[PDB]
Amino acid sequence: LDQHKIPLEELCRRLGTNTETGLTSSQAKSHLEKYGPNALTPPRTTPEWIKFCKQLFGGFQMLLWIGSILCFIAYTMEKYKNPDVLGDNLYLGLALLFVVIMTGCFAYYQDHNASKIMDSFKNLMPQFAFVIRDGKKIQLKAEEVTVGDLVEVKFGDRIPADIRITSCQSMKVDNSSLTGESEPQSRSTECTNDNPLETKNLAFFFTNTLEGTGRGIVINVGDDSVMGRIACLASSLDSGKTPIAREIEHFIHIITAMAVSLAAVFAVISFLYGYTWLEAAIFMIGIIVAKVPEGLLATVTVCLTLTAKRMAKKNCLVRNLEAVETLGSTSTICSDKTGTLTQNRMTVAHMWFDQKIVTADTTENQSGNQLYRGSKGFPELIRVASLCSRAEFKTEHAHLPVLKRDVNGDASEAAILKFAEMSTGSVMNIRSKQKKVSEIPFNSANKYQVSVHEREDKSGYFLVMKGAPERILERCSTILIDGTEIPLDNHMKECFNNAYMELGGMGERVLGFCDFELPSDQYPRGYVFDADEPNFPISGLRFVGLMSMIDPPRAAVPDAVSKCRSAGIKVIMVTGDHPITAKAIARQVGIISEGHETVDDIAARLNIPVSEVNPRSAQAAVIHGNDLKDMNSDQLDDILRHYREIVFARTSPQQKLIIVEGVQRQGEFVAVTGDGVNDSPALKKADIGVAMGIAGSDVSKQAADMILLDDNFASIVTGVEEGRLIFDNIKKSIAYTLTSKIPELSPFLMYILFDLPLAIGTVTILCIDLGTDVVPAISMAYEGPEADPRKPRDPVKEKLVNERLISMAYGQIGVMQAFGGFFTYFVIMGECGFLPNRLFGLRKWWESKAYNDLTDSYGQEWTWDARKQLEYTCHTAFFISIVIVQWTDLIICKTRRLSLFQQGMKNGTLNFALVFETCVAAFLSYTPGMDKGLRMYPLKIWWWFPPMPFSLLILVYDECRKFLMRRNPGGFLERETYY
Amino acid sequence: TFIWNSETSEFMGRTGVNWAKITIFYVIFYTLLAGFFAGMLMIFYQTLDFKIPKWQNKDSLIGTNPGLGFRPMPPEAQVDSTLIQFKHGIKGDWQYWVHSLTEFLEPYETLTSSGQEFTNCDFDKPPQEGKACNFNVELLGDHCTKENNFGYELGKPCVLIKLNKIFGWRPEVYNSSAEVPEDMPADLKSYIKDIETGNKTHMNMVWLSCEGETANDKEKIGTITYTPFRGFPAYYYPYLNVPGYLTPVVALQFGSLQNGQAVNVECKAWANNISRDRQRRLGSVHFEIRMD
Ligand code: ALF
Repeated sequence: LDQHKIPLEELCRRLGTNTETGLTSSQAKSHLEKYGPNALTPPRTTPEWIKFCKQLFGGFQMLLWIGSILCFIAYTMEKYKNPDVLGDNLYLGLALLFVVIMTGCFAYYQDHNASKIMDSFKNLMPQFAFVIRDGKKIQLKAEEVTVGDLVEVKFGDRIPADIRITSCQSMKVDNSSLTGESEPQSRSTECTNDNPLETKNLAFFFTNTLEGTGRGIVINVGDDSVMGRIACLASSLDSGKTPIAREIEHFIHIITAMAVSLAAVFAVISFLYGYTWLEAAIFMIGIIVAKVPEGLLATVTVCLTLTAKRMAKKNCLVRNLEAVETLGSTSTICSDKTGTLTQNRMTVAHMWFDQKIVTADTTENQSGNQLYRGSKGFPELIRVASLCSRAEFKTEHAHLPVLKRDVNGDASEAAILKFAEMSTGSVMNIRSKQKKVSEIPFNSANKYQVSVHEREDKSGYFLVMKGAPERILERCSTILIDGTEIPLDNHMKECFNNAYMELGGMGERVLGFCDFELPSDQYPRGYVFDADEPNFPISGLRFVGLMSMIDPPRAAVPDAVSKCRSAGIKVIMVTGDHPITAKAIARQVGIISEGHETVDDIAARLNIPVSEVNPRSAQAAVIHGNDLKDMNSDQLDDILRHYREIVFARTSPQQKLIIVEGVQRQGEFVAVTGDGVNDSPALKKADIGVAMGIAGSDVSKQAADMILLDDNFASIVTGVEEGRLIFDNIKKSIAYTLTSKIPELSPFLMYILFDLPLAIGTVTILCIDLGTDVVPAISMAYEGPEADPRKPRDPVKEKLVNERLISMAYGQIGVMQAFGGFFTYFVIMGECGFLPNRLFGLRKWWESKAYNDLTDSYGQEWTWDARKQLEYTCHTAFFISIVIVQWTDLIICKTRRLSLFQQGMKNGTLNFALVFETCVAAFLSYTPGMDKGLRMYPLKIWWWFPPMPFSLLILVYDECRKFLMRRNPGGFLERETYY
Repeated sequence: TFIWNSETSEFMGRTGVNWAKITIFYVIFYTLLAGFFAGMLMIFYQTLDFKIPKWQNKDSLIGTNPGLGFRPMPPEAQVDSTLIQFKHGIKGDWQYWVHSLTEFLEPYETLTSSGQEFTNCDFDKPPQEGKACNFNVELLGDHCTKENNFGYELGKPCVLIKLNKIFGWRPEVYNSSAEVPEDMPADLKSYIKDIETGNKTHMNMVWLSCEGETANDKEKIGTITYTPFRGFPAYYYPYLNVPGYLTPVVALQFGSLQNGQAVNVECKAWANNISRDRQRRLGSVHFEIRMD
C-alpha cells in the first residue's frame, strides 16, 4: 500500500474520486456492492454444545464409556438368563455414566474462555459527521461510507475510515489505538517517510482527532484498515494449549497408556483361563474402574479454582482458570512502556537552575524527596512556571487529589501546573495575588506564551515567556544565577547546550523558561499592550532555566522488574515509542542493568564504526521497528538468544505478534502485559495475557487472561510465586490420588492370577475416588511453600507427572497400601472361618450359587447369602483400610523435601479433611440402609485396627527417606525417588 | 523416531549400573515388604484357635440361619449349574452320580464299622462330649444303597440332603402341632400330627420338606419318599467341630419322574429359629433333576 506516497490525483484516478464532490450516489452504490464492510467482520464462533460434547470424550472418560456400556450389557445378560435378578449392574452402569458427565462438566468449566473481543469494540465510530458526496454534507450512518468518498472530519469525531489526508489546517490526531501513546500528532498533506504508519499524510480508522478539521479520501474500510486488520487478526488468534493443560493432556496420555495396556493384557489371560463372557465382562469393569481416577480431573479444576479465589483477593482477576498457573512456567515476559510500565502521566523529572540538575519526585503517592524547595532559583522559576498564561483545573473534580484532578491544555501545560500546585501548595493564591492582563497563545511556528502580570506592589509589569529552549536561547541576553542576573556569555551558551543535550539524553522533552521586568517609566500604570503588534521587548530576555518532562514509571514497577528478573524470568520491553524514550525508561525501571551498554553506546565510547564493534561486547538492545521489519526469523532468533535485555521500540501492533511468535520459537512460554488496542494481538497470542484494570482499554481487558484491577505491577511477582506454588501443590495431589490406584487394582489382579474371592467391590471403588479421597486431594491446594523453587527449576521446567512420580505412586508407597489392605481381608476371613490355605483356589465356587454349603477351614458350611455377606464386609474393610493407610499418605505427601516435624501440620483444610475422611467412611458403614446397593456393612470395632500398622510403616519409611535425600543431596536416592 | 540411544548406554531410562541399582533396590524393598507382611500374618496366626472359629454362631456373618445342600452335585467345570442328568437303564450315564454318592457316604460305613469315638445316639440319649453321634447307612433304607446302584438304575433316583453345620448352633423345634406355622405343606403337618400322637420324643427334630418350585413343577415331580426320618434329628446339631463328625442326611426318593422332563425342587427346613426365603435361599436349597 503506497497510496500515501502517490499524489492526490493518482489516487483520485485510481478510485474515480473528486477533490470537491468525491463520488455520486450511483458510484457510492457501486463501491458498496464491490465492498461494503466498513466495520470489523464478526468472528467465526463454535457453539457451546459442540465444545462441551467434544469435552465429554477423553482418556479418562472414553474408558468409562467402555466401562459404563459393559455393565449395561452385563445387566442384560443377567436379566434374560435370570428374570428375577436385582438391579446392581444397571445402577452401577448409570453411576459410571454420571461420572462421565460430571467430570465432562468439570473440564468444561476449566476451559471457559469468555472473550468476545469483537463485541468489545463497542466504541467504533457511531454518528458519522459529514460527507461531501453529491456536493452536500450528509450526517449519514456509521457504516455506509466507502472508498473513493470524501469525508469531513472535525474535532473529536473518531476519523470515519482510513483517509489519505487531502487538506487540513492545525490538524492533530491521536493514534493512541496504534502506538499506545496519546500525545497529539500534527498531520499534514505530505508523506514524511516510506512506512505508512509514520506519515502525517495518512489518517486512520481509530483516532479521536483532537483538533484540526481535515479532508481525506477513503483508501479502505474495514478488514483492510490498520485497525480493521488488527481486530480481525486479534479475533482469529488462539494461544493454543496452556502449559498446565499440556501437562494434564500428557498426564492423561500416560495413565491411559497403562490402563488400555493392562486391560488388553487381562482380556487375554482371562479368556485363556476359562472365564465365561459374563465373568470377563464383570471383571473388565473392575480393572478399568480402579485404574482410571474418577476424581482427579475434577480435583485439579477445583484446586485451580481455590487459588484463583485466593489470588483474586489481591485485586488480580482471572478470566481463564488454567491461566492462573502459566505465570509460573513463563520465562520471557514482554511488556509495554506507556500504560503498563509507566503512569501515562507526563510529569516533570529534572530541573535546570543555577547550573544544577536535580531529580523531581514522580511517584503517584508523592513519597519523593523535596530537597529542592530551598533553592534560590525555585521561587522565581515556579512563579514563571505558574504565571505563564497557565492552564486550569476542573471544578467538578476539585475534591480529588491534585494528581487525580483533570486539566484543560496540552500534556506539557498539564505537567507544569501539577508541579506548581504540588510545590507552592495552592497556586490559586498566586492567581489571587497576581492578576492577569495579557496573554499570547501557543502558535504553530513561534509557539510561545507571552503574558503580562501586574506587579504586586502595582509599580510595573511582569513578562512571562516559555518555549523551546533553542528558540529562546537567542531571545535571552541574561541568565539568572544564584538570584543574580548575569549576562549570557560564551560559557553560558556552551553550558546551556551541555545541559540541554544532556536533558534530551534521557529522552525527557524539555522547554525553557525566561522572564523580563518591564520598566515603570516606559510602561506605567494603565499602559495598553497590543497582541497583534507587540509593544514590549521580545528578545534579549532574562533566562531562568529549563523544565523537563518524561512519562515516569509507577512505584511498584522498579521492584517488580527486579524480582521478575531474579526468578529466572527475563523481561523484554516491547513498546511503540521512539528508541530514545524507550531506552531511558528501560534503564530506569531496571530492564537494562546499570553499566550495560548496547552497540551504539559502546561504539559511541570507542568513537569507532558500530558495525566493527563485536555484538557480544554489547548486552542490551534498542532494536528499532524499521530494523525489525526487514530482518527474517534467522537473525531475530539470534538477537533473542545472544542478548538478554532487549528493548524493542517503534513497533507496530503487527510487529508485537512477530516478537511473541519469535520468542515462542525457542520453546518458551511468553507473557504479555499491556493496556491498549495495539497490544491486543500480543495478549491473545501469548500463553498468558495480563492487562491493566484502570489504565487499560476495553479491548485489552476482554482479550486478556488476567486483569490487574489495582494496576499494581508488583502483582505479577506474586502471580509468579502463586503460579509456581499451585503447580507443585497440584503435583502433590496427583502423587496422592495415584497411590490409591494399586490398592484398588490389586484385588482384581489377585482375583485372576490366583483364585481368591474378590476383596474390593467396584461400587466400593467409586466411594474412594469420588468420595473420601476428594477433600484431602482438594486440601493440597492450601499447602504452603517449602524452601524456594527459584533456583531449582526456575520456570518450572519439568513435567507434571514423570517416572519418579509413577515409581513412587504405582511403586513403593502404593504397594504398601495394597499389602495393608489385604492384611485386613485375610484377618476377617481367617477370623470368620476361611483360613488362607482354603482361600486360594476358591474363586469358582465362591461366586457360584450352585454351592449352598461351601466349607471353611473349621468344617462349617456357608450359604450363598452368608458367603456374599462376608465378602461385602471385607469389601467395606478394604475400603476403610485404604482410607486408613491414606491418612499417612496425605501427611507424607504434604511435604516433598522437608520432614514433617519441620513443616508442621498447619493446613486447616488438611486437618479437617482427615476428620472428613474418617467420618464419611464411618457414616457410610455404620448406618442402616447402605447395605442395599452400596454393599456396605457394619464392621466390628476391632476390624479398624489391622491396617493401622501399615499406616505407620509408610510414614516411617517416607520420613526416613526424606532425611536420607535431604542428606546426601543429589544422592541417587533423590535421583530416583524425588518426584 | 526410535530415539533409542543405545550407543550411549541409556536403556530407555538409565545406564547399566543405574538399572542394576534400581533393580537391587526394588528387590530388597519387596523382600522386606513381604517379610513384614508375613510377620504380621504370623502374629495374627498365633492368636487363632485352629479347632474353634474366632467368631462363632451369631457373632459371625454365618448367623443362626442354616441352609440345606443336595449332595450328588454337578460335575466339576459345571459349578454354575445345579442339574443332575442321567439316562435310566443299563446303557446309561448313571456312573458319575452313583460314584459321587458312593464317595460321599464313604465315612458313614468305614469309620462307623469301628466307631471308637462314635456313639449310638438316640432321641432320649444325649451325646457324650467330644463324641460325634453315629449315622448308620442302613438307616437310609435299602434303595439308597450302592448295591442297587444308589437307585440311578431303575429310573428312581434318590438324592441326599444335609443341613449346614453352623458352629455352636442350637436348633429349636416346635413343641406342638399348633405351634407349627402356616405355609408348611399339608403332608408335613399330617406327619407332625402322626409323630405327636405316637412317640412324643421323635417330635424333637428339624423337619424337611421338598416341593417343586414352579407351579407346574408341583405336579411334574410326583411323590417323594423320605426314606430316613422326614427331617434331620435334633441330637447332632450342637456341632462344636467334633473330630470325625458325620452330618445327618435325609435321603429323598423320586418314585415317579416323567422321562425327558425337567423338575426344579426346593427343600426347606422347618424350625422356629430358621427363616425361609425363595430369593436368598435362606433355610432352603434348590436343585434341578431331569431324567431321560
Ligand atoms: F506503550 Al504501548 F502499545 F501502549 F507501546
